[PDB]
Amino acid sequence: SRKESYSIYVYKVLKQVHPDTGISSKAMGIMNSFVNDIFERIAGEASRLAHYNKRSTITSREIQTAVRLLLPGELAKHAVSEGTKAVTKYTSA
Amino acid sequence: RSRKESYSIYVYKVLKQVHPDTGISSKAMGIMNSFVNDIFERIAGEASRLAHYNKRSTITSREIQTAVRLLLPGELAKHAVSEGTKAVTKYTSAK
Amino acid sequence: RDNIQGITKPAIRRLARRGGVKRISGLIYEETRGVLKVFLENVIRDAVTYTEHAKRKTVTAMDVVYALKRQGRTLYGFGG
Amino acid sequence: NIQGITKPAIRRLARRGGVKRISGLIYEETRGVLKVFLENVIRDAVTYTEHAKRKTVTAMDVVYALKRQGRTLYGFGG
Amino acid sequence: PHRYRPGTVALREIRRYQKSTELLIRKLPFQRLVREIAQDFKTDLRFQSSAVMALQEACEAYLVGLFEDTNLCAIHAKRVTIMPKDIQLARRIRGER
Amino acid sequence: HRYRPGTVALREIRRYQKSTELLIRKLPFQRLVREIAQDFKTDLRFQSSAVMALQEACEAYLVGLFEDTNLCAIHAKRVTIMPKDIQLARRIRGERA
Amino acid sequence: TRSSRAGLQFPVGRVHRLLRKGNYSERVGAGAPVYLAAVLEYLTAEILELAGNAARDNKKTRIIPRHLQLAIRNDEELNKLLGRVTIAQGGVLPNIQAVLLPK
Amino acid sequence: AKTRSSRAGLQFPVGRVHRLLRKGNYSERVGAGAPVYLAAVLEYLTAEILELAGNAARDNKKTRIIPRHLQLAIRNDEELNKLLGRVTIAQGGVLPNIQAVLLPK
DNA sequence: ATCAGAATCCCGGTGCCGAGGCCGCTCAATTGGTCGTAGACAGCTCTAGCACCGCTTAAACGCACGTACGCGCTGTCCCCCGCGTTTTAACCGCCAAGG
DNA sequence: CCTTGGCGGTTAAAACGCGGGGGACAGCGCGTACGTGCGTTTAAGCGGTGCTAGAGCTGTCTACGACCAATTGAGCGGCCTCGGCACCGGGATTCTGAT
Repeated sequence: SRKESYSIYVYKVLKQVHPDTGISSKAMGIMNSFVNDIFERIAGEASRLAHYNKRSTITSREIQTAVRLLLPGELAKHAVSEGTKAVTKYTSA
Repeated sequence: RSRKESYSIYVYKVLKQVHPDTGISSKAMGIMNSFVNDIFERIAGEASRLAHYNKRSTITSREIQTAVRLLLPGELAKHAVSEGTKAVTKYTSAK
Repeated sequence: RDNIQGITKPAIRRLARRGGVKRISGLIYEETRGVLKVFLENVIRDAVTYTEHAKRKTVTAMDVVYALKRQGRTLYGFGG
Repeated sequence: NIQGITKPAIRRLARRGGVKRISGLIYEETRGVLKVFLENVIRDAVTYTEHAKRKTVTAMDVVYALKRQGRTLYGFGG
Repeated sequence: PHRYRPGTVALREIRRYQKSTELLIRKLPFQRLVREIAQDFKTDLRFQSSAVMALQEACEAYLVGLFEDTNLCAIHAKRVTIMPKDIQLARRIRGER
Repeated sequence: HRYRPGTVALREIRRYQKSTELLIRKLPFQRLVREIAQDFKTDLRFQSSAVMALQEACEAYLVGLFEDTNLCAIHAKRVTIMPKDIQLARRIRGERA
Repeated sequence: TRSSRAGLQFPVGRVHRLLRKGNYSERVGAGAPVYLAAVLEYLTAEILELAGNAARDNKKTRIIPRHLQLAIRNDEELNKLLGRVTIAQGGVLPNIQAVLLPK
Repeated sequence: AKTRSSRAGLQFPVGRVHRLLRKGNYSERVGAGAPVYLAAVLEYLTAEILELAGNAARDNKKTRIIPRHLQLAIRNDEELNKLLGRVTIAQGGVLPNIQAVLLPK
């Protein structure tokens, strides 16, 4: 029925990364399940942090420290830098 | 000033029903409080993910029951389901 | 009946070769069968609980994937 | 520095687990693994402190860092 | 058409089956085992094809990881053959029963 | 007089099996934890129960790793533990990629 | 009060308030907090009774964390549950392998 | 620019993520900067996986990406293998890992 | 085996402190109502799972078959440990501070 | 009214010499277990058939949960007592090395 998916977004990301490379539907489902699992993990960790810190709202610092905690140092630093650059790009204009 | 909450009195009560002639160090009382909070939040998270996957935003007794069925081991799960069903029935029966 | 022995000895041989085993003993197969049976029991029980709470008597792919997700052996490609 | 985990300390830690004979190169591996674990746990705790905007690491932060690492500890009102 | 000492045929099969990725446990016997196990628990159970395939692939991955751990235990013990005690130690360290 | 090796360690194992007090003394582990933390921040401090929890966790993890190492050595038909045993335990645990 | 209306030491109001604050769903059923409170009460009761068993094993009336950890580790189910969870001042069971006993 | 995705300059949709968070049962209120940061993190993680997947594919000279490439890429990299050591990819297999003593002498 | 000789299992004493006794306080758990929606009940709909055989074909079967790395049995060599030993410095007391 | 350490004083702990002998360490009998094949025995699976209740969605109403404001009594804040289990020291268990 009305079952949404992220196949088109993954296709566009692949095109912007590899202009002449494809992928299989089974790999598409694998990526969808990976995204779902990581999303669930991040949502749970954000929920626990918010419940500890008594925050009624979510800001960028929460997800920043979440990235610092889950991913290792180099990957966490790169992801934090990318997200901060995106936030600055949106906010500046 | 901060009035932090504690399960001290309830844990002391429960130990007294299971053992009147048994003291409990504050360390043990804190361990019991932590265990209670951990199990409660475990079952609550299981119910939350069940509500997520089932496309239903209501946690009735069924959601907590299936959460306990998933969480606790077989014999323990059966015992907990029996006791929780009895508790739910007696709660719904009265005012 | 006898489905525990359904996984044939050469099938376990191929599984070991994928794992990286050169020399295989004869009692390895029975222990591997027991491990497989126990893990299947756990995952099947979790998926059955998932489908029972949904009030669906058919075990769906999402139910099994979520059961594997909760067990720490999350598997992909099949929804959930 | 790393000698804070002394030879008797490593001996006692090993004997707690039932080890009978310990080699002279065991100390280095033990100290390295303990350093890795301490770096990870202290990294999580310091990240918690940075998130908290506070100045001192709290017991709750250590306990929940251990829980995130999968090493939950009782006795401290977590 | 030749038979060698133990191992080169083993190396050939290892190379073939690491080059190949398709399911090693056969689908029909595995699904039969799944149905036998599920019969003891609940009646009127219908399994989706993707669900059974997920069971099969997850079990294959767990078994292959356990085999890797068993090989590590044996080789670290300066041993080539794997014994049920090797699997017992591997599962003891892994933590899943 | 001089006893034979091996029995003493069993005796202290039996005796310490009845006690639960933290093994590592306070100040050296304290300094080690704080010099490791100095790589994360300057002039940072822990809580008292935080330090004790860190000590408990470090003791538990090290004791578990030592039990894994001893099991690996014994299963390898060895009694004295070697760093390779710790490497095998870590690899089976999955931390080392 | 709703504490004793469910026949449990743990009140419904505290547990239902925790459920509401946790946002585990849009709405929480009437029996859900009672179910959770009953499960928690039974679990802590069995923990404490095995703690008393460990206490009489150690020939002490008052529960020390050593008694709690012995309670956790003797029982197969609880050791399975709280195996990854350690207890401050807890310890471990009396475990002696026969391979190392002297001849 | 009308949609917030064009303002943020990212690829993943902010709106569907916001809808999932609304139907998420984890928070009553959500900030206006968190979805963009989360989308950036998800995109970076997907790119990190896909770069090594493409590396494996170009090593094998295969255009289509099969789950074998995904599993090999996840297992080879130390960061991903440490991160995803408990994560299983369907139809993935394991790395070809031959020990020194395994080869016949 | 055999007692030695320390070393552990449980003990009377012991004194100053952890658990737990007494009584408020006090707001949040509790009250009933009145809103108000979601979901279990009722029913709906066609899809891929179902019973089943039925042939194929890569694969499973049995123990005769080599045979080599496993394990009987031991030397090897020594890496370490038992104990005393002396120096190490962490710890019992002491209250810190700062917002 | 808090947490390392400022450190005084500790008293038993860090650090290490070191022997000796049993264990680390490889070598090597040896040979029973058993790769490898490989035909025999097995029945896989790949593509089919209609069976066919039930996953899923829509209906759907209404039972049941949320919303409002009074409530009301126990929830956890303040100080004080006193014997279980830890300590000071004896005496007797329960062991085991040298014998």
